[PDB]
Amino acid sequence: PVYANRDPETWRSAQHKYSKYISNFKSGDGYFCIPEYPYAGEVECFNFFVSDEVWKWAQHHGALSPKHTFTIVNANEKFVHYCDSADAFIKERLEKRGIRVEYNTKLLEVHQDGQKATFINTKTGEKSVRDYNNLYSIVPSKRQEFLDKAGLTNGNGLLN
Amino acid sequence: ELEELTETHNYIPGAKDDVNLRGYLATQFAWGKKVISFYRHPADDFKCAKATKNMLGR
Amino acid sequence: GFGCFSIINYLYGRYGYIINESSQKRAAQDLLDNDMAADKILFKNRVGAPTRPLRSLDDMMAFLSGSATYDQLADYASYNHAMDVNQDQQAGLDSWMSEKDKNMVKYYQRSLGKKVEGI
Amino acid sequence: QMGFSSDNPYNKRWEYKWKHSYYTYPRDYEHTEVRKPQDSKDVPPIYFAYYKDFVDRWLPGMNMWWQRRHRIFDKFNVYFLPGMSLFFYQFADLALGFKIMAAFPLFLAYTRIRDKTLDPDFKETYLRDMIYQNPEITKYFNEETIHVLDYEFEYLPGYLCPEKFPEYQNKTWQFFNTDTAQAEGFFKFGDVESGATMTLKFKTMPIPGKFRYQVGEPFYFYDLRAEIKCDGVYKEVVLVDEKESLKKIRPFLFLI
Amino acid sequence: MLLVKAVKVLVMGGCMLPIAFGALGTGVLFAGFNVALSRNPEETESLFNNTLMGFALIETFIFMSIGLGFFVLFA
Amino acid sequence: MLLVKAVKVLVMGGCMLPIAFGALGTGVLFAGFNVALSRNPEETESLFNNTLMGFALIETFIFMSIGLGFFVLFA
Amino acid sequence: MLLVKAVKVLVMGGCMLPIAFGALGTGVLFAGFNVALSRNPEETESLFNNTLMGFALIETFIFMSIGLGFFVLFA
Amino acid sequence: MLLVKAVKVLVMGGCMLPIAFGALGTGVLFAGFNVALSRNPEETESLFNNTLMGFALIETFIFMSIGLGFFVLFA
Amino acid sequence: MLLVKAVKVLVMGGCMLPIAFGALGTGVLFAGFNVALSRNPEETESLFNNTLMGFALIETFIFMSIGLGFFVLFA
Ligand SMILES: CCCCCCCCCCCCCCCCCC(=O)OC[C@H](COP(=O)([O-])OCC[N+](C)(C)C)OC(=O)CCCCCCCCCCCCCCCCC
Ligand SMILES: CCCCCCCCCCCCCCCCCC(=O)OC[C@H](COP(=O)([O-])OCC[N+](C)(C)C)OC(=O)CCCCCCCCCCCCCCCCC
Ligand SMILES: Nc1ncnc2c1ncn2[C@@H]1O[C@H](COP(=O)(O)OP(=O)(O)OP(=O)(O)O)[C@@H](O)[C@H]1O
Ligand SMILES: [Mg+2]
Repeated sequence: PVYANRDPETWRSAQHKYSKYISNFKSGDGYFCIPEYPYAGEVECFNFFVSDEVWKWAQHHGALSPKHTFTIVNANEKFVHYCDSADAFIKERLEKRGIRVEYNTKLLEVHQDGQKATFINTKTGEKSVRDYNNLYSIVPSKRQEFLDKAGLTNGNGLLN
Repeated sequence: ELEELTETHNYIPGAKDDVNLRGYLATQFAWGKKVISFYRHPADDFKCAKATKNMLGR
Repeated sequence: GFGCFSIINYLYGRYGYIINESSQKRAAQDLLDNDMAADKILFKNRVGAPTRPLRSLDDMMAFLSGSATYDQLADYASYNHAMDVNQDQQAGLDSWMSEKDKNMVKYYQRSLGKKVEGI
Repeated sequence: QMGFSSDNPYNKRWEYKWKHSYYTYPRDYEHTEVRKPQDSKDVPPIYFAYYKDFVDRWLPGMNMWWQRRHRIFDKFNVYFLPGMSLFFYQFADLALGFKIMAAFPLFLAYTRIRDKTLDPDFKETYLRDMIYQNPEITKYFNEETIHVLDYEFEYLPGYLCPEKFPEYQNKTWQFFNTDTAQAEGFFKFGDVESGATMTLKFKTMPIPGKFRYQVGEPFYFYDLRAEIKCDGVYKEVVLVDEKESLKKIRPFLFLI
Repeated sequence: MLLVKAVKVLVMGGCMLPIAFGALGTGVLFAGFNVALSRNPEETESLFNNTLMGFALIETFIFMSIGLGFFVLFA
Repeated sequence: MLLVKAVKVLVMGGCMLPIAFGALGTGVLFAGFNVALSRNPEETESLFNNTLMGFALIETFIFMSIGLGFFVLFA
Repeated sequence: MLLVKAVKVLVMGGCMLPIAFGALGTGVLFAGFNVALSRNPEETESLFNNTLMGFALIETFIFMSIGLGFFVLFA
Repeated sequence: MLLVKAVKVLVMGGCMLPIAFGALGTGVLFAGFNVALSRNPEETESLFNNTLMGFALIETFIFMSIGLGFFVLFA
Repeated sequence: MLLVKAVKVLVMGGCMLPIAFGALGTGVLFAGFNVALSRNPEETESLFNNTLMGFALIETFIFMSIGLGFFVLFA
């Protein structure tokens, strides 16, 4: 039940695991992880508003167990960095819906055997282990050295 | 033996004979040359049926 | 599905006039207004048959927009005798017609069971 | 408990499964001993074939529905479907579509009553494959030397404890179901080679699998225990523990 | 009025055109199936499956038009 | 009235259109059978059994048209 | 009567359409028989019989049309 | 009026013409898919996908035609 | 007036003729792609791109007709 933001290149045309993140969430603890900025897919990959509406139906007719947990693990402090109006709207709507969030925490490791997810609070440096049953994460980015060795990037690793 | 076949409605000749030589002699020039399967009853029906994503059970 | 289709088909039979009776009354008088206009502009020969609907464009539309225009012309073309007379006229045999000869088609329509007045 | 049971003494756990090729029913029930010619009645009475079909096929079928009648007393079968049938039955003379929409909810009720009253059948081949893979059991039991002494498997009545299974506290699900669809039972086994006996207790529940709407396994052993007893050794094997299984998978909550 | 009805019944006749192409379209699909079979008769299963599936889509359009026919005939 | 009748019969003539295409589709189907047969005659039975099956579906539509033909002619 | 008879005889002319497609289906069939014969002449008689056999399925539609033709021409 | 109305329903019938060609076009596509498969059945999934894709594009035209039909029938 | 208006609607239906041939042309192109693909599947990407391009050019003529249709319908 580990899902991501893009499909690997090994999947053929007959694999549709990407579409089972929202459908196959019958029970368990769900975690939507966001990596540390800068990352790709800031707003075009936020699907925690459609899942809530689809999972609100599952609780109505019993498809989704009542003892489930969905929390948004955002490594960053704000969802939209360069737009306060949008980020304020998101955090406002997330609370209106009833979703819980945890800031300064980023996914670190995933155990495929026992379904263990190792998180770490960058603010306190305290890492924890949490059982998961439906895990979604936006693929984290990484700065390329050939752009830093040439003295082009600035700080984070973006072009100056 | 002939009564047992009649009372069990095994009225297909040579069904309970391992070597239905009489059936082979009658089918030497038959289209679709075949003999009755062993212990075949005229009432048994093993037909199956399934539904698939494609039509006609394919 | 058959239950719903068989039901709405009944409601549209029992009810239905609540929403379409206006379009039926509209097409009723409309079917009479265009018919009345056809008799005004149409070539009727010595018998009541529109034999020249292609005389002009307006005649073609008046003939198509009518209800009885198709019948008066069809019942005339189906009467073998009236067509035998026309075949004689084309060859050069023609004369005057009495009031009884003018209604030769009305007698033919009545025989079929049509309701025609003015014999 | 086995719902379909005739006066036949043999093979009670297979009576509903076995499809005989008889044109009619045998004159007498399967003999448990060699009897005398005068113990049985020659040329059984007239209309005997019909009497047997009623007491061997009809009656035990109604005893099944009566034994498990508590599983069909839901507001959907009791009030909704009969009420839906009466609403269209008042207009049955107007058209045919009303006769259909009035009989459909009755055919739907029969189907739910039919499937819910059947004896709960788990995939027994999956089970034996599971125990014969355990080494602690194969030490004393083998399929070529094992025999059944007792068998019990029946649905659990009513809703369960609303702390271990909070799923069933759903008013929408309760409208369609009065039972849980879970079953509990045991297996009394014996091995004629080693002389060992064990009681294989198990609890089942329906679970979802690999799909969104369809159930994966209607009888999933979330608790499977074996209390083995031998000449002078008593063992307790735990093939499936409920504390570890209920944390990974939850029931299905059948509707309709 | 009467003519519009006369055209409606005519449009209903036009539905027999796909019926003609469906016959030709069917003979072609089964013509290739024969040749395709003779070239590699080991794979009867897959080829045969694709035949009927293709046939389904072919006839699907046939009855689709027939449905469209009766529709315009009464609507 | 009499006009729609003249159209009813006119449509009934159109039913002979598939009757034409069915003939063409046959010559094509049997042509593939010959080539497929000359290609691998050892597998005749399989190639053959599939031939008539296809043809059965072909003229089935032909009969189907005649059905609609008489329908519109009398319905 | 005479008006409908005019379209009746006209419809009878439509029956000459399969007569055309049946000819084309024939020219195509014997073409496949010839080319297929060259590739494997060892089974000449087999191909030959299937050729004429296929042709019989062509005149089927032919006679069917003419039958249906004279029928509506008088029914 | 009624004349323009007669053409409206008449065009509505013409939409069944692509339905005929869509049927024929489908048989040809699958006939090739069969032959394309018997040649190299190793690419079932690939050839199979490419087949249905092309077929999907055909239904686009089919639905497009019908859409044009009702539109012109009321506009 | 009403006559020319009727012809305008009639020509609007004529646009469905390229739609029919466009559907048939699609099946033909993809059939050639399928067979050409099974023969050399290593370069599917090349053949695949050329396929969709042709299909686009086909719709080009399709849209041209529809454009031409509405044009004469109002001009
Ligand atoms: C007057 C008294 C009453 C008489 C009643 C009827 C008598 C019937 C006599 C028995 C013959 C019955 C014919 C069965 C076909 C036998 C041939 C065969 O199997 O085909 C093999 C044939 C021939 O294979 P072959 O290898 O054996 O022979 C080849 C022939 N040569 C050598 C010349 C090439 O091959 C096939 O596979 C064709 C398959 C299609 C067969 C078509 C069968 C259609 C009939 C089945 C439906 C009938 C059910 C009716 C039920 C009615 C219910 C109300
Ligand atoms: C207001 C009046 C009430 C309505 C009247 C309804 C009449 C119902 C009885 C007549 C219908 C009989 C149809 C049977 C058709 C199917 C055959 C069959 O029975 O299968 C049985 C089957 C038997 O099993 P099986 O046939 O499916 O498979 C058996 C498998 N082997 C062979 C291996 C054992 O069981 C059932 O179908 C479930 C029980 C259904 C019970 C049928 C209705 C009983 C009604 C009881 C109350 C009637 C009260 C009236 C009496 C008053 C006093 C006189
Ligand atoms: N693989 C199969 N293929 C075709 N039909 C099947 C298949 N499996 C079952 N069926 C049909 O479905 C019926 C029920 O299957 P089921 O597995 O529940 O029987 P079972 O006796 O309970 O097996 P078990 O003893 O393992 O519990 C079967 O009697 C059979 O008619
Ligand atoms: Mg079982």
